[PDB]
Amino acid sequence: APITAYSQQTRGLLGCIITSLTGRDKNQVDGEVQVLSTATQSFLATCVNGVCWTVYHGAGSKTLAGPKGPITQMYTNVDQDLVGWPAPPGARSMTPCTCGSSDLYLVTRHADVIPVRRRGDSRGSLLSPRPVSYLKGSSGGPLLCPSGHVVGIFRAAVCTRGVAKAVDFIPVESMETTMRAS
Amino acid sequence: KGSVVIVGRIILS
Ligand SMILES: COc1ccc2c(O[C@@H]3C[C@H]4C(=O)N[C@]5(C(=O)NS(=O)(=O)C6(C)CC6)C[C@H]5CC/C=C/C/C=C/[C@H](NC(=O)c5ccn(C)n5)C(=O)N4C3)cc(OC(C)C)nc2c1C
Ligand code: NA
Repeated sequence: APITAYSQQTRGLLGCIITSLTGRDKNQVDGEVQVLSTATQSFLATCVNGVCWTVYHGAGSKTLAGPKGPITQMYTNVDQDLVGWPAPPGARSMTPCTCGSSDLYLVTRHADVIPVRRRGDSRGSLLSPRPVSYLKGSSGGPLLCPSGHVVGIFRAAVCTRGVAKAVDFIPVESMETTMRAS
Repeated sequence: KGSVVIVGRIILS
């Protein structure tokens, strides 16, 4: 009570680079949320129903390093800024949110879980404003119901003068819409 | 041009 989270680092800088080049990652994967990195950027992926979902503005068209080699995206939708890869073995897959609660939580890359009030299909307000610097690198992180089901993934921050009052996210309905058209 | 790489994970309770 309530939802809590913690992070575990699995890779160093040099291992990251090499894995980027071979596309081979033999590590045990675990957790609901993966911490991801490219040469220039870090961000998050949320595993929902066997797909690891993240933002296009983080991952572009890239493969994900995997045990059998690089994994090709099974879903790429650029205009909604959503991509997904079939979830590697061991990723804990979450449940889409049904009930419709407007009381949400955003899980950041620092594994903080922060209260968000849903204001619309794709938007929610931070109950406490945070500096933009604190949210950076959290795109792809989950927005959750109090029960722990996923309502969407973090896309962009609404901010002024380095302070974010609200967040824009990709609703889990956009994901199945992609799983429809694709 | 490299792959995206999982460098960590977050465990939810
Ligand atoms: C309304 O839909 C949107 C909204 C924003 C998008 C986008 O935003 C681009 C990318 C996105 C962004 O930075 N998202 C965040 C982020 O952390 N990205 S990240 O992890 O650091 C990263 C870098 C490695 C991926 C969550 C924000 C944290 C703090 C970042 C603080 C400063 C930036 C403010 C900006 N906010 C907005 O642009 C905004 C807020 C509300 N509206 C209407 N627009 C914003 O959040 N972003 C600009 C990129 C993109 O790229 C695609 C075209 C491929 N598509 C977007 C789409 C579709
Ligand atoms: Na925490």
